[PDB]
Amino acid sequence: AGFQLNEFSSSGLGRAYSGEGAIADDAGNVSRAPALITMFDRPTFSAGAVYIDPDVNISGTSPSGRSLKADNIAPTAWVPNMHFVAPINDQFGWGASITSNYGLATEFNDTYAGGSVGGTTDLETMNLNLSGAYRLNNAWSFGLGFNAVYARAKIERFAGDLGQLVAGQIMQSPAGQTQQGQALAATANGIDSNTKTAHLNGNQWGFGWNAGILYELDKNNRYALTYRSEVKIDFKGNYSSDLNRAFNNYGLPIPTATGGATQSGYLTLNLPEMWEVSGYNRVDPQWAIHYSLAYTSWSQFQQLKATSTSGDTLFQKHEGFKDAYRIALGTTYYYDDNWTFRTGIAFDDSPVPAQNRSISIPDQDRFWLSAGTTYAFNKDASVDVGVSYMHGQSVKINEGPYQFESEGKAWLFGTNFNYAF
Ligand SMILES: CCCCCCCCCCCC[N+](C)(C)[O-]
Repeated sequence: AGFQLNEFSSSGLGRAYSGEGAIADDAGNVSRAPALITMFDRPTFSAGAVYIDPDVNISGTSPSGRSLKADNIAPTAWVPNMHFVAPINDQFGWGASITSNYGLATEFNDTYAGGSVGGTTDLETMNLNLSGAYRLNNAWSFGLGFNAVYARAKIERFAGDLGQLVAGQIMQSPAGQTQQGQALAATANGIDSNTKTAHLNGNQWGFGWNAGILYELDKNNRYALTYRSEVKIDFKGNYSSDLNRAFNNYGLPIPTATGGATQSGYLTLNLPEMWEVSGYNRVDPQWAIHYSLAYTSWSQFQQLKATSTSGDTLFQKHEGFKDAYRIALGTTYYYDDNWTFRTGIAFDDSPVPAQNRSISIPDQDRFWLSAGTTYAFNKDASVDVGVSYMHGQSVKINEGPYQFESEGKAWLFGTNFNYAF
């Protein structure tokens, strides 16, 4: 799922996020579907956090006989969540919440070899939704939400061995047979591994809305169709490139050189839209079943091109992602007043068209398996605890002169606190 994450609740995690938009057993879900609010008698609160601990790795060798082995580049994270749904009147009621739909954090060492294309890339995301719902007849329920999306990103690449490859390349030719090519090559074979090759950094707020639909057969069965729009973040950050201002103009496909001087960069982060369709079926007094099919247009994520005050290009990477689907199915078992339990499986096809593959966004079809429990205290309180094992598919990624190979697994763990009036 590119750099998109759906950890909005701990009860959600427990069921590998299925039926979401059709399950309102906690305020956690109104975030997915605005229409879910029309399902709450009383004011409900809930806030928790998801503990993400990935295990991605890179392996490989550089033409410079160097090691491209990038061990565990994915850092543990904490994605917390806060929700609040509350009735206004029998046909109307609003809600609010703080969630994070997107995120990314891959980091190698400044002395990595494939460091040209792998060094440090982070993305902090925080969606603030304020949705309102309107019931209609005994089955339909429309919902709408507004979103302010704060982001903090900081890209940073360094020169790995390219200077050495760059050098050899020159000398390996006629150029090398000249005090200049010999000089032009000496300059190149000098570049230490940790020479900041590019630094983009800036934070901004983005805006988007999201509508919802709810149609039910009765208090036990329903289906949903939701829509979360695209979000075009226009940053205004800082650009720094320690490469002398001489490497400039030869058109070497190298990120503009400032000379270590911080210039004023511009970037546009495109957060893909999401459509989703899920259903919920309680077939017994204890059993229930939910499933969903999501489609995210990663088509909208084409590149990341930086640009100066006067409009000239500094940094630029082609993503050319494409759309993709997520699929999920799970069950909820209502034991007694107290105990509740969940399980689930899911599968999402990566949007990265194998070829545009990149070691900074080591993505690979992911597989979810989750289990969780809930324990209500008295019809007004209840704590959530969820866990999920995620695994991917080893891919081959040819970038720059280099060729890598990344495999990755991740284990999840959330716990939310519920309260009502
Ligand atoms: C001046 C803005 C500087 C921030 C640059 C934006 C970085 C967004 C990171 C998310 C995309 C991840 N990727 C493809 C670059 O690895």
